[PDB]
Amino acid sequence: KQLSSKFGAISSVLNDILSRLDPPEAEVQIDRLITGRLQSLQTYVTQQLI
Amino acid sequence: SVLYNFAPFFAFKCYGVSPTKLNDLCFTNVYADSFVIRGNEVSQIAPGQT
Repeated sequence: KQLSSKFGAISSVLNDILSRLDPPEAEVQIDRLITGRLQSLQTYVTQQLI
Repeated sequence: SVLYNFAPFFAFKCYGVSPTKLNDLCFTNVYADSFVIRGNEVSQIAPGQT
């Protein structure tokens, strides 16, 4: 479910969001989405570890 | 400091490395080009522009 979260971005998709945005802002949006998904994965692996 | 003799600089905006501190920096093999801007696309010389 957390894969489909927007995480403050315009859209949760990956291939479609590359065409609609220029790289100087697409890089920032992708970096924000990757950091949010990595934080979600960190929460998941912490729960799995405990 | 010798580059100010011909004409004062107009734009002076630099991205990335700071132009204020350059005497303490070390580098090699720099590239120099020369072209013209007609006046209304001075900001177009930047990454991500069209």
